[PDB]
Amino acid sequence: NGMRPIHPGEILREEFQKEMGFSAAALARALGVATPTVNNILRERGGVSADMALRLSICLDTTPEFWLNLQTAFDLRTAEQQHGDEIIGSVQRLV
Amino acid sequence: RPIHPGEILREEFQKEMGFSAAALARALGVATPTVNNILRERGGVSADMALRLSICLDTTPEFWLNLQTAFDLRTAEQQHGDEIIGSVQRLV
Amino acid sequence: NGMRPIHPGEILREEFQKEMGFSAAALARALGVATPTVNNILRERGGVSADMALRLSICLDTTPEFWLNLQTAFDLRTAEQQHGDEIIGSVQRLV
Amino acid sequence: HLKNGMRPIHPGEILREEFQKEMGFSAAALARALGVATPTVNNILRERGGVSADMALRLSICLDTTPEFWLNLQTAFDLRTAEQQHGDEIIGSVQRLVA
DNA sequence: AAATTAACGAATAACGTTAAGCATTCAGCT
DNA sequence: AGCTGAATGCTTAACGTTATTCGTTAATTT
Repeated sequence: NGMRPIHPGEILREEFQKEMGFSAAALARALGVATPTVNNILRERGGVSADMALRLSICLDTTPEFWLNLQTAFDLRTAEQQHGDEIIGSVQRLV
Repeated sequence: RPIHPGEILREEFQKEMGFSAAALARALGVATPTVNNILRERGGVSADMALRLSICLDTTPEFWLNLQTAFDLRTAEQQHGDEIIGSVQRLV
Repeated sequence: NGMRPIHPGEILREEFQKEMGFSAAALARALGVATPTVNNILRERGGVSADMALRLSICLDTTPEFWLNLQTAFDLRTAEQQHGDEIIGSVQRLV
Repeated sequence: HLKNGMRPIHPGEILREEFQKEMGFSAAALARALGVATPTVNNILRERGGVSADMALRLSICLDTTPEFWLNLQTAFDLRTAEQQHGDEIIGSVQRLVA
């Protein structure tokens, strides 16, 4: 707690895309998917699919869990920041 | 080879500790059908649930989500995996 | 500058959905379109189509220009406030 | 408060007449005046294309008019365009709501 | 004797592919 | 000695179709 809710397209576009110049359209067919599908993640609108993470790992010689792990961590502190306070009151802890 | 959402719940928490989904429902602040859907194991794991789930079970929310994403991954691995390797061309 | 930009779905969900109770799914089939198409306007992601505005006028017994006029006014002070400063510098006035 | 509609008019029609041919020169100088490339511009005089929202802000500047001017006739175009075009299909498929 | 788990059904909101709309860089005129 | 109409790429819009989440009835289970 106390840091930003970082999205996947942030660790994509400003990390990989900047080191080697990637074009969303060319990247799409490189991934075997339609352009908007790709560009919707670059638009930070998300999200990363599980089949998506699997294909990404192929291109980038990483593990598919890599692209998925930071993705889920986003939502957590997205919703934690959005409605997170509200769920705590309704839920009562168990032994 | 994969691990399901409800397999690590029903076989760990629901059976070896407490009572059934009805009481668990209002304890999690959601309706009953939402809960047993995971016990019925056909999917339905919320991201929002994990935040709620960590609370009852004194665990981290990250715990329940880590196996969740790993689920989709391993299921689809044999499922769409063959199609994925061929269609996707490697990058530098 | 001088006012905040206002989206169509704002003058929709508030003035209309709240005054007479609307439901995005039912409004969808009432408008002859798929639900997300409708709810994407309520989500204020945008945006109002020209064929759409014509459809709305039928349901709401208003003119189609009503829904379109506020649409164009939005983009105007969206872009005016976003990149608008950059536009003024690059454009040179004519007689 | 009734349809259906009649003949539309595009922005590039209201461009070449009243603005482009009268008192003025064409797309080469006009491009650089608007900060955009030539093809973007003549596409409207040729009427193949739409009127941008970003352009309307730029046109108001050159022609000492409001940006709303150019955008108002733009939507009226699409509305009137689609009015006879998809109009038959739209009236039938859409059923009026409580009002 | 009596809740309750499993099943229908609608809501919204994802993801996705498809199709259209937009500004640079080579070719054909004026 | 030019500059407008084509041809191609990018992105972003709009849309439809297809999946996950709560009410409510029905069947179950001491």
